[PDB]
Amino acid sequence: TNLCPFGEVFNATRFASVYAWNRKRISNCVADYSVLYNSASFSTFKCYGVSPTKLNDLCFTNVYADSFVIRGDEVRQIAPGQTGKIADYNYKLPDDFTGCVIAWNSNNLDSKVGGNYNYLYRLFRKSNLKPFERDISTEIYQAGSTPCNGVEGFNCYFPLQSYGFQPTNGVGYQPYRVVVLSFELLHAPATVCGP
Amino acid sequence: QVQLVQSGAEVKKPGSSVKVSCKASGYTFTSYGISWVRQAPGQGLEWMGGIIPMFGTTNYAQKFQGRVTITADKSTSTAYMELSSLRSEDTAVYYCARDRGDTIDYWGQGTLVTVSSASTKGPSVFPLAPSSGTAALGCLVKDYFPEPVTVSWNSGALTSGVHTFPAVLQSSGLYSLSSVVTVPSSSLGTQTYICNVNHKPSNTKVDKKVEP
Amino acid sequence: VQLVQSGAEVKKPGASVKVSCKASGGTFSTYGISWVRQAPGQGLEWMGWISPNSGGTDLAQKFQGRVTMTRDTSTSTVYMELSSLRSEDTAVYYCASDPRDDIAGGYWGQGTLVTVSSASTKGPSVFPLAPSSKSTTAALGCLVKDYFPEPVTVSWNSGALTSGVHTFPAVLQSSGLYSLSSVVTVPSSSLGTQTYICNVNHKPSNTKVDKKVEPKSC
Amino acid sequence: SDIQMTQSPSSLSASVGDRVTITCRASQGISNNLNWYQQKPGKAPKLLIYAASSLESGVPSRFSGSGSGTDFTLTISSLQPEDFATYYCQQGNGFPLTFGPGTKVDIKRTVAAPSVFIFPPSDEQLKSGTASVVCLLNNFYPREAKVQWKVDNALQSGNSQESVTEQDSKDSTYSLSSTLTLSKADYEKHKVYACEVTHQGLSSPVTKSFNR
Amino acid sequence: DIVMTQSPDSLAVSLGERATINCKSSQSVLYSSNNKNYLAWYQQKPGQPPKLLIYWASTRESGVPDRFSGSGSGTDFTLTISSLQAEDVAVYYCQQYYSTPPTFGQGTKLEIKRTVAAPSVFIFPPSDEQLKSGTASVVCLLNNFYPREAKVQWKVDNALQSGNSQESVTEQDSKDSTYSLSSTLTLSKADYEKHKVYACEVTHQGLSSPVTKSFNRGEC
Ligand SMILES: *[C@@H]1O[C@H](CO)[C@@H](O)[C@H](O)[C@H]1NC(C)=O
Repeated sequence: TNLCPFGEVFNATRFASVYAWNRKRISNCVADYSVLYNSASFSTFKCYGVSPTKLNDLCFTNVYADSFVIRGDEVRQIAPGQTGKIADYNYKLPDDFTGCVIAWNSNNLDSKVGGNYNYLYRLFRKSNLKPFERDISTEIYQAGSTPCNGVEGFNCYFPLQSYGFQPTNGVGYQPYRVVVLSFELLHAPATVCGP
Repeated sequence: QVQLVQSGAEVKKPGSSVKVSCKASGYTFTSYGISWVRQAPGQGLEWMGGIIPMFGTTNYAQKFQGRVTITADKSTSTAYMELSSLRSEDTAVYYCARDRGDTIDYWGQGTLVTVSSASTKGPSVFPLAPSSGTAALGCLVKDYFPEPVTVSWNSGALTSGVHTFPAVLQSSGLYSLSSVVTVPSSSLGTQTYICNVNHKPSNTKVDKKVEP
Repeated sequence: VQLVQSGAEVKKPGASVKVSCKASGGTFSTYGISWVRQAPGQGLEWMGWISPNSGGTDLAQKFQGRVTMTRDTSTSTVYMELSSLRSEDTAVYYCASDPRDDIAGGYWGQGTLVTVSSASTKGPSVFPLAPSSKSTTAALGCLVKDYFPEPVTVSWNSGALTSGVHTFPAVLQSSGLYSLSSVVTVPSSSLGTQTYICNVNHKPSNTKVDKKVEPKSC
Repeated sequence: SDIQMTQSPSSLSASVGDRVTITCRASQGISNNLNWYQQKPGKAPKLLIYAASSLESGVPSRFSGSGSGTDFTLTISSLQPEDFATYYCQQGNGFPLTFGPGTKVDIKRTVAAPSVFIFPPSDEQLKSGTASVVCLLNNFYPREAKVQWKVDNALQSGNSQESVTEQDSKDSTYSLSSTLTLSKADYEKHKVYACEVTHQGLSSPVTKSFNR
Repeated sequence: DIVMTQSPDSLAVSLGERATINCKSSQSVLYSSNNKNYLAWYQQKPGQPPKLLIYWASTRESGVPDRFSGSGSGTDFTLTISSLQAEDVAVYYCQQYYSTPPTFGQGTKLEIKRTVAAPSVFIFPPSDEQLKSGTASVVCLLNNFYPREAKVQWKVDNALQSGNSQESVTEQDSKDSTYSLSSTLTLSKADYEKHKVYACEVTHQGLSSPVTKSFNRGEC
């Protein structure tokens, strides 16, 4: 019985932005969650709808892994029923969530000399994101009452903004890699279990 | 009024690298993204990569890392897609296109990139002959590396019933093409038929007669 | 976090002015940078908006043909040109920040004042003002006349006398030259105790003249 | 894990004035992030409809898109001569960007059987290099056809390079060209070569052959 | 073309009182999607660029005292200062960013209100060095008076002068909350040579009667 490639998402040399959060499908393997909970390398390991102790000796049909990078101050927003620029516009979680959230510091990897301005985030949307929805649209946002046919102007700006991610930053503005596991059991055989 | 102009078609040897340029105009650069997709001969569209000139962030397809690098020059309104260590599978026409977030609304002319092991060589045409209502005859060119090749038959006079096919690349071989024409069987021995083939890359015109 | 504009300059009708608005301590690209002009003694008149990190402009109809907003080559600045200058274009031009960006608090830049007038650069003529039939506290001052362009700066006793001094705003004469008068109230007991001098300075013409005011016998 | 896009049908044939409806499906839900593109042979794709529901500037009103989640349909009010081309659907909801297989559209015509001919190699190539037997179909409306290349009573599928022309501008008929390649020493192994063709307009299969 | 009209054009409020500045837009400034009024308030002291203090017509910019407060909705907006001070004496503009282009108000110049103060009038004849020049000019001075409303008319040999005097008023002093005015009468030295008596009749509310300070040409 092959193990789950979890070191494939947690040790993924590159991560994605929040407006384009990568999604992995994990199945046909055995996963040891007790190793990840006691790793002491994650600053935040919060679970919803599932007891992490009882999570190891449990089975699911398909588990999704969403990975992205945010500010330290915005790790609070990756949770069910949150409000903010991330939860409303970047990555939303459903009220009936049955998956965990795992975040850790990544200053050495995602912040270099002179800054690392390659991670982006959504700043404007005409409506809030639905649960597990993604929006990568670079359509200029109509902040005012005057329309704009995809042309920059007053009250019409680019909806994407880059993080600073300087090495000598504060913790709340430091790069933090976060992976959200989704535990879904549909009408299918359970194939991801633990020891 | 949006308009994108790409670089000219280039021929590269296997293992070498190519750099396709794309100059955008008619709209506000840096306010839109720019993407690249390639279309192999007779196949679908395969996304290469996407880059946003606002922040210079580049995202590539699943397995094009270490091979493709897309850059953008905001001052010149020009985006450069570069693919290295090219092989025969990568031969295709690459399209530059203004990339909004969830759609692509304006497409460029495209740039054909041919990467094959052989070099330029003049075509060798072989005549087809009919025997034993209408009849069919034609010509057949072979052993030519550059794709562009034209046929004119009786110097443009023979234009009804002529069917020039698309060229196909033989296994480990230069491209191959055949031109045919349908003509009544009673007029077979009366009027002469000759196919005029002009291969501009080799600059060699060849005329060949057809008869039983 | 602040915006520093270019130095004030003067031009003749039909010329071109280019005002540079440099943003220090970060960028204002999240909400852009706008230009607002204010005629002396009038209200605020919007002119246009520009994106500093990317480019692209948005202009008002009254300036569409004359204004030219330019992105920086480097150093994170913003430029703005105005051609076919009229006499009504004489005003102070500010580069404003959007009210709703919290990255940098609502702060504009020191307005680059441009003045369009046919009159050439000229130095001021300074005439003393004599104290006499006055007082209860005698009042004296100085008169500067026929100077262009504004601004001018006057001081009393080389900055020693700072209380009770009133410097008045200048007025443009029909010849195209400004002229103002600055006064000060001093106790009538100190007329023979301490002398007074007015130091006016015209930076455009680089003229510094000290006028010794002497009280009259009557 | 990426996301794959599928379309249906693979190939459709209609005529002017008809109502054509194409479908598109995704692996995972993409909400309103599907776009439709029209590509004609030799030219670049054009954005027909963005967000799977809204019309793009410069596109006639007869084009209409619909769908949500994973199921989307593109419909045309009435077909026009300029509407005959290949159509694609793409997802703009995630990375990497992926397209569909494609859907070709040609103009409808009465079923026509293909006139089949067979050609021997001329003596001029045999001195230079072994050439192939050329069996061509002509003027058949349904492109669906299988060119069977035979020797003796057996069926050899070693090499059969099929080259097909686009739908003709005048009579709306296709033409197929296939070349069975063998060597000159191999050309003497049997010396009888029969071309077999299956088509929808034929009551029974038709075999063309020549000896020596 | 959204016109912003403030009322009143000028306001005078005593120290420690409350100042209310009204602002009415051409059309509603709230949006249907987000019920936020796209209205802002600005303060501009005469020396430097304006400073933002209220945006969204209620939320205060950080760094300003609690005296200022944004209020109103729709097309009616009021700026309210709880206790007027000497430092926040400036012209205030209301500006909307609801539609393009954004437009400001005409402005409301706020001044401190104090008790009536009479102006001490002074008169300065043209200098000898100015008389040696081409032309000469006479200076009449008004000092330390609160109501800027004051008409001064030059009288030369009992003849009313007009069209040649240019009035000039300084900004309100921060300490005593008073103004000062200088009327400048300019004419040729030959015209100044002909007439003898030159005066400036000054009229003001604090003055029980028009005070006239006069001089003769042959004086010192
Ligand atoms: C990542 O790699 C380190 C060592 O390079 C290993 O200790 C760690 O467990 C890996 N992460 C996984 C397997 O999730």
